[PDB]
Amino acid sequence: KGFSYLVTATTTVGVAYAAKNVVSQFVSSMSASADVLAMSKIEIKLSDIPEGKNMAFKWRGKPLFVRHRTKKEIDQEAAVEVSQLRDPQHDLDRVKKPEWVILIGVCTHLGCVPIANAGDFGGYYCPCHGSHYDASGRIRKGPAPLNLEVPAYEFTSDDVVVVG
Amino acid sequence: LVDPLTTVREHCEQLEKCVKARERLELCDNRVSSRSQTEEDCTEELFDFLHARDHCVAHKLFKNLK
Amino acid sequence: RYRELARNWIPTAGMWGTVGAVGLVWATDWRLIL
Amino acid sequence: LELHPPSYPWSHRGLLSSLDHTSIRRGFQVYKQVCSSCHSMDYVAYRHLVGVCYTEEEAKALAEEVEVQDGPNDDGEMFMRPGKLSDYFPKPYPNPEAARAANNGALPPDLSYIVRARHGGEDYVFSLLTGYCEPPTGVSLREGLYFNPYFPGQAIGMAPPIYTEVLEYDDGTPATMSQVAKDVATFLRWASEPEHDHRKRMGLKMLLMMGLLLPLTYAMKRHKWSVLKSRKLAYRPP
Amino acid sequence: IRRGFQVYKQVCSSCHSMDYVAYRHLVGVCYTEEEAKALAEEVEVQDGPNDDGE
Amino acid sequence: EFGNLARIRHVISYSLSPFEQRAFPSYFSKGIPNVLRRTRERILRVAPPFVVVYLIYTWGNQEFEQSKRKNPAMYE
Amino acid sequence: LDGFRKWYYNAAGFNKLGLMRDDTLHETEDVKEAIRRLPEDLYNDRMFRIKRALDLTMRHQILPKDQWTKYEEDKFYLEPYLKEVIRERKEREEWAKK
Amino acid sequence: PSRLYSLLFRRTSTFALTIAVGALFFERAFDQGADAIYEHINEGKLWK
Amino acid sequence: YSLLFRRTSTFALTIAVGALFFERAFDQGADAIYEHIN
Amino acid sequence: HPLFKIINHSFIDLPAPSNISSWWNFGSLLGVCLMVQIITGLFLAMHYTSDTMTAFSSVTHICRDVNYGWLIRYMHANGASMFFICLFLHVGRGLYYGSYTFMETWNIGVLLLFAVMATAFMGYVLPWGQMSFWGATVITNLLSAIPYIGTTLVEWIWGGFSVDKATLTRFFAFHFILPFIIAALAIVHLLFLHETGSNNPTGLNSDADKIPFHPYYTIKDILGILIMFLILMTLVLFFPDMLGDPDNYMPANPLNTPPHIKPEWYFLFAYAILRSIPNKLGGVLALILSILILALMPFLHTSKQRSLMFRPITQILYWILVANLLILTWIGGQPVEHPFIIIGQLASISYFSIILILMPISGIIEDKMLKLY
Amino acid sequence: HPLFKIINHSFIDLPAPSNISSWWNFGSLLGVCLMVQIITGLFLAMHYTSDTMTAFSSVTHICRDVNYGWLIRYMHANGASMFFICLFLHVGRGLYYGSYTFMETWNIGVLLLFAVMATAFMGYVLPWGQMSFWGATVITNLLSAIPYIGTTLVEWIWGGFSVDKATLTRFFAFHFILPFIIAA
Ligand code: HEC
Ligand code: HEM
Ligand code: HEM
Ligand code: HEM
Repeated sequence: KGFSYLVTATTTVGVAYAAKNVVSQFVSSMSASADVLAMSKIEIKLSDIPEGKNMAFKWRGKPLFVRHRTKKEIDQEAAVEVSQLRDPQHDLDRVKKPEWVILIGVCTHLGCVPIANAGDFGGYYCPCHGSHYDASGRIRKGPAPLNLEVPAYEFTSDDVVVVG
Repeated sequence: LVDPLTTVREHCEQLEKCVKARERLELCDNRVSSRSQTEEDCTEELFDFLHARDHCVAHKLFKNLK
Repeated sequence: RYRELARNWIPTAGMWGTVGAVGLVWATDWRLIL
Repeated sequence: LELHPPSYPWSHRGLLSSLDHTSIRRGFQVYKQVCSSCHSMDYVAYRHLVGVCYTEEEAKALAEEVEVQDGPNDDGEMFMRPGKLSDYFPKPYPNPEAARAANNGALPPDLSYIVRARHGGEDYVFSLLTGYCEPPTGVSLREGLYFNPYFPGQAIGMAPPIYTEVLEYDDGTPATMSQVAKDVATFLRWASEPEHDHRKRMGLKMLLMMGLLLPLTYAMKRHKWSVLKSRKLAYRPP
Repeated sequence: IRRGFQVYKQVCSSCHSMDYVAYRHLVGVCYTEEEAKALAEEVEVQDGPNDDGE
Repeated sequence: EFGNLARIRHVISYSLSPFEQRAFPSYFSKGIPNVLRRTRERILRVAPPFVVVYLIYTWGNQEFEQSKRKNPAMYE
Repeated sequence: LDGFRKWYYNAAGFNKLGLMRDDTLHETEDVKEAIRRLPEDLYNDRMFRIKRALDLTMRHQILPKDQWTKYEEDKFYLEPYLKEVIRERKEREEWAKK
Repeated sequence: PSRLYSLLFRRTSTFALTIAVGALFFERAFDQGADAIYEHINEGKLWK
Repeated sequence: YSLLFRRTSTFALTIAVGALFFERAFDQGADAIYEHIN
Repeated sequence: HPLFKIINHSFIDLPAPSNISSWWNFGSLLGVCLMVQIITGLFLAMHYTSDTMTAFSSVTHICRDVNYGWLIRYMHANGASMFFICLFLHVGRGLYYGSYTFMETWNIGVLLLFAVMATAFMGYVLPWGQMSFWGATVITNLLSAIPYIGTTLVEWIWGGFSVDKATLTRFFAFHFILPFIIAALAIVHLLFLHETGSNNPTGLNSDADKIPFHPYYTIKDILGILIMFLILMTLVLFFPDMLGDPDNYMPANPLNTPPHIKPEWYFLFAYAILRSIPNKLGGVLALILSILILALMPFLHTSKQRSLMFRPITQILYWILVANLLILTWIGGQPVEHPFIIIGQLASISYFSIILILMPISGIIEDKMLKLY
Repeated sequence: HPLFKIINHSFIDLPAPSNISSWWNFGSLLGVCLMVQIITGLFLAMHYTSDTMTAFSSVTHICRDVNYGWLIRYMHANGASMFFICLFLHVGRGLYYGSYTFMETWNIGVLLLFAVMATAFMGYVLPWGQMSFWGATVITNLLSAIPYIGTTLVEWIWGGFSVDKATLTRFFAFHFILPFIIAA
C-alpha cells in the first residue's frame, strides 16, 4: 500500500513543481514587463526651475515634481522643529540643497498630484482629500499618511539635477 | 454699437436688491484698501454681487441678444 | 463529549495548516517567511 | 470657491429645441477668425460641418481655404495640400510647448469638448469670455494674467479675446461682444456634440412610441392578470 | 551573435532597419551593461520636447 | 413542480375569463381610494427619515456656506 | 400593556389580512414540525387563512374592517405545539453533549 | 368589428400578416409625422 | 506507509515538503544537464 | 426534449408566488441590463483601441464618426448607471423582505455585486479621460494600503510604477472578460434559487397560492422592461450627460489633476465610508465591510417573521438605513471640510450600528410584543 | 447540494461504458484545450492592441519585452493547432463508431465546429502580418460569391471598401467573444 501511495506522493510533488512554474509565468507576465522596467531613465536641468517653483517631469509615469523653493521656503522649512513637524522626517534631510526640492509628486493619501504652494501650511496640497504638504513635502495637515517620497536625485551640478 | 449686455447690466444694477449689494462691496473695497496690513480681498464680496447681477442679466439678456 | 472531539482534531488541524503552510511558503517562494 | 455661472435661456436648451444651426454658422466664423490662433478643435474636421451649417461644396470651399502639408512624399518629407473635406481643423502651435511658449506656459485647452468638459460649460464659456471684469483690491495676478471672476482661481492666462466688433459676421448681425460669445458658445456646444439635433429627434420618436406602447402593454398585462385579480376564494370546511 | 551584431552595425545597418531590436535586448546576450551603454551612446536619437525645440 | 407544491382542502376557487371582464373595472373608481388607503398606512413609517435627510442636507449646505463666510475679524 | 399590545397589533397589520399571530411565523425547521402535528382542521383552516392573505396582497387590498382579526379573538393554535418541538429539540441537544 | 376578428384575427397567421403589413406602413407614417412635428417644433432653427 | 501513507493528513504534509525541495533540485540538475548539452 | 425540459420548467411553469409586487421585476431587469451592456459593449469593442495613444481619440471617434456610435456609447454608460440603480433596488428588496435567509442565493448575489463593481470601475477607467486616470490611480493606490502584500500588488495591477498603458490594456481585457463570468454566476444565482423558489412580500409560505410564470409574470417582466427602457432612453436621448462628469471629456493629463475628483454616484456611499475612517487601512476595511456586511446579514436575523410587512419598528430602522445611505451618497460628493466630515463619520457609525446592532434588538422587541419571546 | 448534484451527475457517478478506448479521451482534451486557449488568450489580451499601426508592434512587444510573453503567444498558436488536431480526431471517432445516431449531440457538434473555424480564422487575422491580411481579404472575398447580397455582406464585415483597421478591431471583438459561446 505504501508503495502505491508513495508513487502518487511523488507524482503530486512533480505536479506541484509544474503548477508552481506556470502560475509564476502568468503573474510575472502581468507583472511589470521589460519595457515598463526599462523606464528608470531620468535627467533634469536645475536651471529649469527658478526659486520657489514646482516643476513637473513625470519620471517613471508618476508626474515628477522637481520643485525649487523661495527664501521663506528655503529657510523657514527648518523652523518646523520636530513636534511641530507632523512627520518625524527632517526638512533638509529631504534636500541636498534646500532651494532645490525633489519629490515623487504623489500625495500619499491614496495617490494624487500635490498642489504646490496651495493649502494651509503651503508648499504642497492634495486636492483629493485636503492634505497640506510643506515645502519640504512633509505632510503637515490632513489625512495623508507620510511625507512625499523623495527620489534618488543626483545633484550632478548646480544647473542640472539628474535623478538618474 | 451698444452691446445688449451693456444695457442689461445697467438695468440689472438698477435693481435695488443688486444696488444694496454693490454698496456692501464698496465698503469692503475701501475697508480693504484703508486697512493697511491685511490680505482679505473683496473677491468674495465681488462674487456675491455678481451672482445676483448675473441672475438678473440671465433673466433679461438672452432675449435682448439676437 | 464535544471536548474529546475537539481534542482529536486540534493536532490534525494544525497538521493540515502546517501542510498548507509548508507549501504556502514554497508557493509564495517567500524567503522572508521560512 | 468659484463663481457659479447663471442659467441662460439657451435656445437649444429646450427638450426638443435643436441647435439653431444658423447661429452656429456665425459661431464658427468666430472660432476661425479669433479662437483658432491658440486653441485647437482637434476632433472636428471640415467634413463634419456638411449637413449642419455648410453644404458639401460650400464646405469644400472652406477646406481649401487652409493649407495642409503631409510628410509622406516620394522623395520629399512633405507635400502641401490645401485642406480637403476630410482634413481636420488646423491646430496651431503643433506641440503644446509651442503653445506654452507663447501663451505664458498656459495650454489653450482644445475647445473641441470644452463645453462638455467644463462644468456648466455653455454658461461657463459665455461667462468666462464675458467675465473679464476689473480685478479687486488685494489681488496680485502674476505676470501675463487677466481677471475673470469665473475661471478657477480667477487667473486665466488667456487675455480677453472678444472686443466688441472683434470680427465682422458675414451675415451682418451686429458683432457685439455678446452676440459673439453666444454664437461661439453655441458652436463649441455643437462641436462637443454634433449629434445634438439628431438625438432630440430620436427622443421625440421615443416619447411618442412609449406613449403609444406603455398603456397597451399595461392593458395586456391587466387582461392576463384580471383572471386572478377577480378570483374569489371560499373556504368550505365540510 | 556578437560578431554578427558588429556586421550589422558596420555594413548592413545603413540601409536595413532593425526596428524591433533595442540596445537593451543585447545586455546578457552579447555585451555587458557598460559595453551596450557605450554602443547605444554611439548613435544619437531625436526627442524633440524642448520648449520650442521639437 | 405543480401538483406536489402543497396540500389544501375544501378551498373552492371561482374565476372569470379575461375577455368576459372589463379591463380596468372601477379603475379610478376604487384605485384612487385604495392608493390613498395605502399611502396612509405607510407614510408615517416611510416619510420622516427622508424629511430629516432634507433638513440635514439643507443644514449642511447652509452651514458649509457660513463656514466659507469670511470672519469679520479676519485680516483686520 | 394591553393598550400597547393591541396598538402594536393594529400597527403590524397581520390582523387586517385575516391572519392570527401564528399564521405569520416563518417556517423554520421547528415551526415546520409543529405545523405538521397540527390537527387537520387547524391545518386546513391555517391554509385558507394564508391563501386568502396571499390573494389580498395580490390586489394590494385589505379585508373589510369587520372581518379583521381581534386582538382578543386571536388564538395561538401552534404555540402549545411549538413549545414541545423546541423542548424536544433542546433535550436531544443536551443529550448530545452528554 | 366582427369582420376584423373573423377575417384578420381568427387565423393566427393572418393575425401576424396584418401585423406585418401594419409594421411595413407604420414606419412611413410615424417617421414622416414625427419628422414634420419635429420640423415644426424646430421650425426655424435647422440647416435648411 | 506508517508515516505518510496512513492518513490523508500525513500524506499531505510530505507532498508539500517534498515538492518544496524537488523544485530546486530539479532546476539544479537541469542546470548541469542544460550546461552539459551546451 | 432535454432542453425544453429545462426551459419550460425554469421559465414557463416555475411555480411563482401570486402576490409578488413590482420590486420582484428588478432582478430580471438586471439580467436584461447585463445583456444590454454586453451588446453595447461588443459594439464599442469593434472601434475602441486600448492603446493609451489612441484611447481618448478612439472614444471620440466613437461619439463622432461611428454611425449611431454616440447612441451606443451613451447607452452603455447610462446602462451601467441603470444597472446600478436596479442592483441597489434589488439588494434593498432582499434586505426588506427577509430574502437573505436564502443564504446561498444571497452569497452568490454579493459575489455578483463585487464583480459588477470591479467591472464598472475598470470600464470607467477605459475611456482614458482626466477623471478616469486620476480615479484609477486613487483607489488603485487604495490597494497600496496592505503593508507587505499591498505595494507590489498595486504596481502588479498597474503593471508598472504608475498606471500607464500597461494598465489600460489589461483593464480592457478584464473589463471585457468579467461580464461573462457575471452571466455564469447569475446562472448559478438562478439555480440556487429555484431549489427554494422566490419569496413573497408577506414573508409567509406561498405554497397554497402559486401561479405559472408564462402568462402572469412574463407580461409583467415585459412591462417592467418597457418602463426601464423608457427611463434609460430618456436618460440617453434627452439627458445624456446627466449622470456623468464633465472632466472626463478632457484627455488624461498626468501632470495636472482634476481639482474636484469624485467617484461616480454608485460608488460614493463607499467613498464616504473610506474617507470617514482616519486610518487608511481602516477605511479600506470598512469600505469592504460596507459591501460585505450584507453577506453577514443572514446570520443577524433574530425574528420569527421573515418579512417586514408586519414589523413596524424594523421598518422604521430600515427606512433610517435607506436615509443615511442617501446621506453617505451625498457626503461623498461634498468636499473635505466642515461639517461634511462629521456627518460622514456619524453616518458611517449609524449605518454599521443599525445593520449590526439595532435590527436584531428590534426584532427581539417585536417578538416580545407578540407574546412570542 | 444543488451545485454539487450536477457535478456529481456529470463527472463522478456518471455511468460510463467500461470498454471505451483512448479515442474517447479526445473530447475532454478539446475542453481542456478550450480553457487553455481562453487562458492564453486572456494573457494575450492584456498587451495586444487592435490598431493597424500598432498590432504587429504589440505582438513583437509581447514576444520580446513581456516576461514569458513568447511562451504564452506560441502556446496560444500551437494550442489552436492542437485544438484542430483533437477536433479532427473527435470527428473521426464520431464517424467511425456510429456516434452520429446521437443526432442532437452531432448537430450541436457541427455548430461547434463552425464556430471554432470562424474563431481560428479571425484569430489568425489578428496579428496583422502579411499572411493574415492577404488571407483575410481572400476569405472575406469568398462571401462576395453570394448571388445577390454578396457584395453588401462582404463590405459589411470588412466595415469598409477593403479590409483595413475597421476589420481588425471588429475581428478582435468577435475573436474575443466567440469562445465563450463555444463554451456554452
Ligand atoms: C489670441 C489668444 C487667444 C484668443 C483669441 C482666445 N483664447 Fe482662450 N485661451 C488662451 C490661452 C493662452 C489660454 C490658456 C489660459 C490658461 O490655461 O490659464 C486660453 C484658455 C481658454 C479656456 C480654458 C479655461 C478653463 O476653464 O481652464 C477657455 C474655456 C477658453 N480659452 C475659451 C476661449 C473662447 C471661448 C474664445 C473665443 C470665443 C477664446 N478662448 C479666444 C488664448 C486665447
Ligand atoms: C463584455 C461586455 C462588455 C464589453 C465588451 C464592454 C466594453 C466596453 C468598452 C470598449 C468600453 C470603453 C468605451 C468608453 O468608455 O468610452 C466600455 C466602457 C464602460 N463600460 Fe463596458 N463593456 C462590457 C460590459 C459592461 C458592464 C457589464 C458594465 C457595467 C458593470 C460596463 C460598464 C462600463 C462603463 C461604466 C464604461 C465607461 C463609460 C464611460 O465612458 O463613462 N460595461 N465598455
Ligand atoms: C446583477 C446581479 C444580479 C442579478 C442579475 C440577479 C438576478 C436575480 C434574479 C433574476 C432573481 C430571481 C427573482 C427576482 O428577480 O426577483 C434573483 C433573486 C434574488 N436575488 Fe438576485 N441578482 C443579482 C444580484 C443580487 C445581489 C447582489 C443580491 C444580494 C443583495 C441578490 C439577492 C437575491 C435574492 C435574495 C433573491 C431571491 C429573492 C426572491 O426571489 O424572493 N441578488 N436575482
Ligand atoms: C476568449 C479566448 C481567446 C482570446 C481572448 C484570444 C485572444 C487572442 C489574441 C489577443 C490574439 C492576438 C495575439 C496572439 O495571440 O498572437 C489571438 C491570436 C490567435 N488566436 Fe486567439 N483568443 C482566444 C481563443 C482562441 C481560440 C479558442 C483559438 C482556436 C480556435 C484561437 C486561435 C488564435 C490564433 C490561431 C491566433 C493567431 C496566433 C498568432 O498570432 O500566430 N484563439 N488570440
